[PDB]
Amino acid sequence: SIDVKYIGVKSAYVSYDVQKRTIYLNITNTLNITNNNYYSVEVENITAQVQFSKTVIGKARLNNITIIGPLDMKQIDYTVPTVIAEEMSYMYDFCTLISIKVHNIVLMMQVTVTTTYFGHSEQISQERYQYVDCG
Amino acid sequence: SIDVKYIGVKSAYVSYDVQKRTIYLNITNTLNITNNNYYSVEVENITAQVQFSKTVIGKARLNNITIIGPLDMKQIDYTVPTVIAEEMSYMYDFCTLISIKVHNIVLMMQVTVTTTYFGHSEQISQERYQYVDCG
Amino acid sequence: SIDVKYIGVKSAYVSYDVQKRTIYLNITNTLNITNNNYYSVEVENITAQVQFSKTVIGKARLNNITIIGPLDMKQIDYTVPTVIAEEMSYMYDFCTLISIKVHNIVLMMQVTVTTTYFGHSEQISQERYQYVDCG
Ligand SMILES: *[C@@H]1O[C@H](CO)[C@@H](O)[C@H](O)[C@H]1NC(C)=O
Ligand SMILES: *[C@@H]1O[C@H](CO)[C@@H](O)[C@H](O)[C@H]1NC(C)=O
Ligand SMILES: *[C@@H]1O[C@H](CO)[C@@H](O)[C@H](O)[C@H]1NC(C)=O
Ligand SMILES: *[C@@H]1O[C@H](CO)[C@@H](O)[C@H](O)[C@H]1NC(C)=O
Ligand SMILES: *[C@@H]1O[C@H](CO)[C@@H](O)[C@H](O)[C@H]1NC(C)=O
Ligand SMILES: *[C@@H]1O[C@H](CO)[C@@H](O)[C@H](O)[C@H]1NC(C)=O
Ligand SMILES: *[C@@H]1O[C@H](CO)[C@@H](O)[C@H](O)[C@H]1NC(C)=O
Ligand SMILES: *[C@@H]1O[C@H](CO)[C@@H](O)[C@H](O)[C@H]1NC(C)=O
Ligand SMILES: *[C@@H]1O[C@H](CO)[C@@H](O)[C@H](O)[C@H]1NC(C)=O
Ligand SMILES: *[C@@H]1O[C@H](CO)[C@@H](O)[C@H](O)[C@H]1NC(C)=O
Ligand SMILES: *[C@@H]1O[C@H](CO)[C@@H](O)[C@H](O)[C@H]1NC(C)=O
Ligand SMILES: *[C@@H]1O[C@H](CO)[C@@H](O)[C@H](O)[C@H]1NC(C)=O
Repeated sequence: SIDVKYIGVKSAYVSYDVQKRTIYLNITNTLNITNNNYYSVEVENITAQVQFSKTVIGKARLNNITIIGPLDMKQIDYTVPTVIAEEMSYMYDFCTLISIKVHNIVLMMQVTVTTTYFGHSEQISQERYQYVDCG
Repeated sequence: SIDVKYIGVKSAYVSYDVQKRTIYLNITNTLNITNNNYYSVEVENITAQVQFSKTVIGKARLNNITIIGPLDMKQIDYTVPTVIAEEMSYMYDFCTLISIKVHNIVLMMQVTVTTTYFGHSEQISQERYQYVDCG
Repeated sequence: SIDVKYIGVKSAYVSYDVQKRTIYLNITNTLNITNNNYYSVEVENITAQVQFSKTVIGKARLNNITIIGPLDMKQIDYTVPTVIAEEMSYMYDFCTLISIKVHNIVLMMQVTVTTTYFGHSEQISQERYQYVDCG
């Protein structure tokens, strides 16, 4: 990465900004920009790149082989009882949430057993979180 | 990475900013920018890159093999009872949350058993957290 | 990394900033910038890079092999009883939370058993935390 920027409201290379109830009288502006950008990014010069994988088995007896990849998500229980008994009452529930395992951004790569990789891996995330807003 | 920037509200290379109720009278501005940027980033020169993996088995007896990858997420219980008994009452629940295992940003890479990698891995995250806002 | 910056509100290379209720009278501005940036970042010159892995087994008897990767997340119980008995009362619950294992940013890399890596690993995180805001 080169340039990652947080800007909440206003991004401006040049901003002549005037707010409300202003007397903008007798202003003379002269502006010159000579902006030059040169990028030479992510260059590879490989004469020879070799990835080699060999598995050899010879007169071998194999038994009881178990191979499990990542994320073995197994034997899990969720129990959220909600038992409400009522009699002659005044209920006022305005902003109440019951959230179970909510996914917002999930990013997973190359989640494997055997991997041979030559190169680049890049992730960028930019949001603004706001879960609950109740007036 | 080169340039990572936090800006909450306003980002400006040049900002002539005037707020409210202002008398902006008799101003003369002369502005010159000569901005030059040169980037030579992430360059690799490899004459020979070799990755080698060999597994050899010879007249071998194998039994009871168990290989488990990462994140063996196993035998877990969640129990959240909510038993409310009522009689002749006034309930006022405004902003109440019941949150269980909420995912917001999950980033995981290359979560494997056997990995051979040559290169770059980059992650950038920029947000603004705000879970609960109740008036 | 080179330049990581915290800016809460306002970031400006040049800021002529005037607030409210101001008499900006008779101002003469002359401004010159000659800004030059040169970057030569993350350069590698390898004539020969070799990664070598060999496993050899010869007439060997193997039994009771258990290999477990990282994050063996096993046999865990959560119990949060909420038993409320009521009779003829006035309840005022404004801003109450019940949060269990909430994920906000989780970043994990290369969480493996066997890894052979040549290169770069970079992470940048910039947020603004605010869990509970209740008026
Ligand atoms: C604005 O400039 C003109 C010419 O320079 C001048 O005649 C005028 O009086 C100026 N305005 C004020 C309010 O002085
Ligand atoms: C930019 O413009 C101004 C306006 O008069 C001038 O004086 C200056 O020489 C210019 N610069 C370039 C690099 O063009
Ligand atoms: C890649 O190409 C040739 C091969 O070695 C090399 O001479 C050249 O300088 C390299 N180019 C860049 C932009 O790095
Ligand atoms: C392992 O082998 C025994 C007998 O050889 C068998 O009963 C058992 O089920 C095997 N394990 C698995 C996980 O299959
Ligand atoms: C603004 O400038 C002009 C010309 O220089 C001048 O005549 C005028 O009086 C100035 N304004 C004030 C308020 O002095
Ligand atoms: C920028 O502009 C000003 C305006 O007069 C000038 O005096 C100066 O020589 C300029 N500089 C360049 C580098 O162009
Ligand atoms: C990569 O390419 C050639 C190969 O060695 C080298 O002479 C050159 O200087 C390198 N280029 C850069 C931009 O590093
Ligand atoms: C290990 O081997 C025994 C007998 O050889 C078998 O009963 C058992 O199930 C094996 N273990 C697993 C995890 O399968
Ligand atoms: C602003 O400048 C002009 C010209 O230099 C001058 O005539 C005027 O009186 C100035 N303003 C004030 C308030 O003195
Ligand atoms: C920048 O601009 C000013 C404006 O007059 C000038 O005097 C100066 O020589 C300039 N410098 C360069 C490096 O252009
Ligand atoms: C990398 O390329 C060649 C190979 O040795 C070397 O002469 C050159 O100076 C290097 N380039 C950089 C930018 O370091
Ligand atoms: C280890 O071996 C014994 C008998 O050889 C078997 O009963 C047991 O289950 C094995 N352990 C595991 C974890 O499988």
